Amino acid sequence: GSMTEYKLVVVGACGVGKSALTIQLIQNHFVDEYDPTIEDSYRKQVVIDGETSLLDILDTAGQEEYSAMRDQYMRTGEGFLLVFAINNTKSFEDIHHYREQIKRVKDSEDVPMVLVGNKSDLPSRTVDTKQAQDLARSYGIPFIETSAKTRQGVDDAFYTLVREIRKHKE
Ligand SMILES: *CCC(=O)N1CCN2Cc3cc(C#C)c(-c4c(O)cccc4Cl)c(F)c3OC[C@H]2C1
Ligand SMILES: Nc1nc2c(ncn2[C@@H]2O[C@H](COP(=O)(O)OP(=O)(O)O)[C@@H](O)[C@H]2O)c(=O)[nH]1
Ligand SMILES: [Mg+2]
Repeated sequence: GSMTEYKLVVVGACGVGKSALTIQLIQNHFVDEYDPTIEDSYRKQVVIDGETSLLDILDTAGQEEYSAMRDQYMRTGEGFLLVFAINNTKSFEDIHHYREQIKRVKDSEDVPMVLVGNKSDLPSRTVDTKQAQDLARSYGIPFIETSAKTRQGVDDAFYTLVREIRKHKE
């Protein structure tokens, strides 16, 4: 029957859990060693607020920043997940650079994004919840705490981005 296809892109520094968040959503698996240069897309059909949704998720990786292939996925991308790790201060600081780069390639100021603080299962936190929420408010986007290990917030992160895209359409 009726459904909506959503083109999603996951971006963030090395080792934050981009690949782990994608594989956890798609096949309920926590991957320990996913090759950091492997940049693949994964499809998943899910019901979100009683609407059938076809998620198409690009997991960015260690490849050239400005190849025709990445430009194509960035230009077609409808929503962005801005991922940092809550035990990695530099990955959180880097969120500023990624948001502006997304705005620049999308040539717009209203691009649907969600801020995702991943590895929420780790005690050795260095980015407190308040700091992340401050950053999220400064950009007018929601913030979701997630763990690819425990599955906490994984569904919520992707489903919230879908809701953000819905708002942007109307
Ligand atoms: C460990 C390797 C890995 O997972 N990577 C490599 C580093 N990369 C950083 C990154 C940088 C930029 C930039 C500039 C973008 C990007 C590009 O290339 C074009 C348009 C918009 C944006 Cl945000 C990017 F997507 C990434 O992805 C994260 C990360 C992945
Ligand atoms: N404890 C914990 N480890 C994680 C989590 N997400 C990813 N990792 C680990 O961090 C490492 C880097 O993950 P990966 O998904 O490859 O990061 P990427 O470079 O952003 O794609 C891997 O060993 C993962 O098992 C998480 O939520 N909790
Ligand atoms: Mg990866």
